[PDB]
Amino acid sequence: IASAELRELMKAVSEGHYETVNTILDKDPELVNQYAPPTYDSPLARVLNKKHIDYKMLDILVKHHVDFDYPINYHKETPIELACKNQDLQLFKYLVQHNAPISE
Amino acid sequence: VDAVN
Repeated sequence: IASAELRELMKAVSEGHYETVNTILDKDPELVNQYAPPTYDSPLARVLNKKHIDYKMLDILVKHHVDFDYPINYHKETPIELACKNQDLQLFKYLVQHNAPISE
Repeated sequence: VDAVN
């Protein structure tokens, strides 16, 4: 399994604990982009996994230097690939405005 | 990046 610290962060993200997540990432910034193949579970995956995305939580991850270049689910989809699969222009636009890469 | 597991 992943570290207790990463599991603690991911739980706080899933639970919508904005202030706790902010504090964890202030104190332990290197957690922000840690992902676990083959599920690709990660702080970001906990946000993007949801049919209705919590953009406050996504903004918090962005403030703490989350990136959008690694896969975010067990399909090995990047954030942009997920947006494409879901035909979600809201997510597409957010990702583009945050320099997310687009695969070929 | 890939987490230490």
